[PDB]
Amino acid sequence: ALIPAIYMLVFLLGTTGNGLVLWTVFRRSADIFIASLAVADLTFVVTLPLWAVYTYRDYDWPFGTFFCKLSSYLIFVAMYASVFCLTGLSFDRYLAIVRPLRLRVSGAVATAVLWVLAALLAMPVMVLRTTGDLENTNKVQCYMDYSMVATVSSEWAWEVGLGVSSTMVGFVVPLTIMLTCYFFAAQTIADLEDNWETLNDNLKVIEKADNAAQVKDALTKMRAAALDAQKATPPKLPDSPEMKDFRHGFDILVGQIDDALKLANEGKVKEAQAAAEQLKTTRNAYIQKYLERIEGLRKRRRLLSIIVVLVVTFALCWMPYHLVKTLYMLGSLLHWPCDFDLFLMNIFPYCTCIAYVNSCLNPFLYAFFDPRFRQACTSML
Ligand SMILES: CCC(CC)n1c(Cc2cccs2)nc2cc(C(=O)N[C@H](CC(=O)O)CC(C)C)ccc21
Ligand SMILES: CCCCCCCC/C=C\CCCCCCCC(=O)O
Repeated sequence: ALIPAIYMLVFLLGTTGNGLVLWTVFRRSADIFIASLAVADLTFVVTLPLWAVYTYRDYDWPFGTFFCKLSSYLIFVAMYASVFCLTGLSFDRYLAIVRPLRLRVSGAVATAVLWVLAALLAMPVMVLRTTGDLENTNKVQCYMDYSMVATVSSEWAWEVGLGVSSTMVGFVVPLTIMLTCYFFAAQTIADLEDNWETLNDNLKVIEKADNAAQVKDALTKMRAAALDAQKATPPKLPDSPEMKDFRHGFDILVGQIDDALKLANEGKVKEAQAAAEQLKTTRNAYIQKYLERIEGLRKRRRLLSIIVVLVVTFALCWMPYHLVKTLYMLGSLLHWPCDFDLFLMNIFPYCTCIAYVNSCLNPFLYAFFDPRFRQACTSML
C-alpha cells in the first residue's frame, strides 16, 4: 500500500521530467549522453504502473508471462544503460578538464556500444522471468526462475553468478571509473588553484609581517608560485600572438615581486610591504582576471562539480539496492537466520524506490548545471 504510491509518484516525475529533457535536446559533445540518459530514465519508469498494480494486489501479476518478461527486460536494460550513460557523461566531463569536435562522433559510438551491451546483459532476465504460483499462496507471481538453468542443488550458483555479475557491471565497475575520473580531475584543478592560493596567502603574511626577513620569505614563496603558474600551459596551444600575452601578464607580476624582494634584502620592510601591495591595484587585478580567465579556472571548477554531483547522486541512490541484493545473495548461500533473511527481503522494495529516485532527480541536475537547459525550459514556460 505504501510502495505503489511511491512507484506512481516516480512514474509521473520520471516521465514528465525526462520527457521535458528530450523535448529540449530535440528542439555539443556530452549531449549524446544527456539524451541517452533521458531515454534510459524514461524506459526505466515507463512499466512501473504494472509493478505498482502488482504490489497493490499483494504480489499477484495479472498481465501474463509476456508482460512479466518484457517489463522486467526493459527495466533491466534501462538500469545498465543509464548507469553506463552516467559513467560516459562523467568521463566526458573528465576529458573536458584534462584535454581541449571529433568527440561528437566518438560519443555517438560510445552511446551506441553501451546501448547494445546493455540490451545483451539484460537478456538473462528476458529468459528466466516467468509467472506461476510460487510458494503456493494461490496468487501468481512475476519471478526469476533459476530451475530452467539448474537442478535444486545448483540454483544458488546461477543466482549468485548472475547476481554478482549484475552488481559488478551495474555498480562496482562504473563507480570505480567515476571515482578514478574524480580523483584525476580534482588533482589537476587543485594544481592551478594551489599556486593562486599560495600567492594570496603569502600576500596576507607580508601585510602582517614584523621584519624584513619575514617579508623576504613570503616573497620567495610567492615568486616560485608565480613561475609555477606560468609553466602550466592553459587550454590553448609556440610563440603565438595570444601565447605571448599570457606570459607577459605573469612577467608583470614576477617583476613586482622582484622589486619588493630587493627592498626586503636591503632591510626596507615598510617599502617592501608597500611594493608588495602593488599586486592589489586595479592594473594587477585585471592581470589576475586575464590569467585566471586564460586558465579556465571557474569553468573547470564547474566541470569538476558536475562530476561530484553525478558520482554522489549515483552512489547514494544505488548503494541500498546493491548492498541488500549482495547481502541476500549471501544470506541464502552461507545460511543466515530467517530473522535476517526476512528483513533483507522486506526492505528490498524500499531499496528499489531510492534507486528509482536517481532517474527523476536527473532532469533537475541538468536544469541546475546547464543554463542552456534553464533558458530552453524558461522560454517554453
Ligand atoms: C525488474 C523488476 C525490478 C523491480 C521494479 N527489479 C530490479 C531493477 C530495478 C527496478 C527499480 C529499481 S532497480 N532489480 C531487481 C532485483 C530483484 C532481485 O534480485 N530479487 C531477489 C531474488 C531474485 O534473485 O529473483 C531477492 C531480493 C530480496 C534481493 C527483483 C526485482 C528487481
Ligand atoms: C549473451 C547474454 C549475456 C551474458 C550475461 C552475463 C552477465 C549477467 C548479468 C546480469 C543479468 C541479469 C541478472 C539479474 C540478477 C537477478 C535479479 C532479478 O531477480 O531479476
